[PDB]
Amino acid sequence: NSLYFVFTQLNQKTFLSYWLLPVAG
Amino acid sequence: PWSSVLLGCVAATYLRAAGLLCWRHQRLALTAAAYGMVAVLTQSVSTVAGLLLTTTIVVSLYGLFAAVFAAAGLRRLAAGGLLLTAAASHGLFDFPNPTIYSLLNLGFVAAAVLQSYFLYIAPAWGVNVNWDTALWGPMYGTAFLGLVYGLVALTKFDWSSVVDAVLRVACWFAELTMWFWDTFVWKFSWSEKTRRA
Amino acid sequence: GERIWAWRNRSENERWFWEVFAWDRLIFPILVIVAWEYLVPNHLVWAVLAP
Amino acid sequence: FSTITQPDTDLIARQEKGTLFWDIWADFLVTAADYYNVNVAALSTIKAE
Amino acid sequence: RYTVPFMVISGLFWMIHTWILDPLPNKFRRQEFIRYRREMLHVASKLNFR
Repeated sequence: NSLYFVFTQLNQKTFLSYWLLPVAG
Repeated sequence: PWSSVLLGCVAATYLRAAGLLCWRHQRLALTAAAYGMVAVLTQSVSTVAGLLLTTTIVVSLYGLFAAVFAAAGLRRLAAGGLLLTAAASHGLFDFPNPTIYSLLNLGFVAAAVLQSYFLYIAPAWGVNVNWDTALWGPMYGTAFLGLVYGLVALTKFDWSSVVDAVLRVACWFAELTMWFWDTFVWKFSWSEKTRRA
Repeated sequence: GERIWAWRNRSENERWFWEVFAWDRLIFPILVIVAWEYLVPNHLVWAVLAP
Repeated sequence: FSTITQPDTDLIARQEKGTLFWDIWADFLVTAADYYNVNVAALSTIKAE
Repeated sequence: RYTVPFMVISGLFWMIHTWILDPLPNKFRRQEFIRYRREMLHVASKLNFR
């Protein structure tokens, strides 16, 4: 409603989401 | 009853027939008049119960349009009764005081049980069902939807219980995923950011 | 310095988009979701519930 | 930098036991206050401890 | 295969520095703690009662 259709950052809590990039590359 | 299992389904539709100034009752009466004419001549979406009713209407419309529009006459009588089933479901589509449609609902569920007896024991009693797909299908389908209507109506159900069950399943799988991650992949005390530095 | 000051007052939105939004809230979630769905098997748990 | 400049095992363990002692079981001030406290001189060897 | 060995090392050392050396249960643990003498011995140096 009053918010935008935008994502939320996933690095605010962990760095572990950065592991998917080199493995998928 | 072999080829008169279709007459049993016809009796079920006759039980469906057992169950004012607005347009909806006029539409139901027009559909009943269309059933009478077809029988003598051939011889909203925001609720789960509404989903079953709409489905019933659609299926049975395709059924009539595949059999009647396209003891041999029982194959046309049992498909003429599908328009009575569609009339009953369009009546229940506005289920408008509920006491008007309560008896229609009771007749609907009782004859759905009767069809779900007759057609279900039909293959084991001698007659075959797989032969004519476009004829034999929609009666089985409307009996199925009728039974799950007597399950989704009898107990209030609604989209709220569906969303609650989906959320419970996803929540349990979420706790399983968190336990699997913390036990095997990476400890959350290692992954997260330790504060108070 | 005058031109940098002028351009810094002009932009004021693109700098926040490029310093805060563009990776962390636009590109990185897309990349990790696409990467996860490319990696994990075609399973309901691994494709929906675990992500 | 943020990962390497984080509390180690000693600092993390002194953060939960320290919380448990001086932060969780220090709620006995309300107990000892409703029964009897003097505080202040409740240090040392007042023998009312 | 790459992540389990770290969990194995951490659990193997956790058995020797947390399970055996220093436990920490919840609930009623008054009669087991001589710590509370020192804990009430430093109360005036802790945050003003509230």
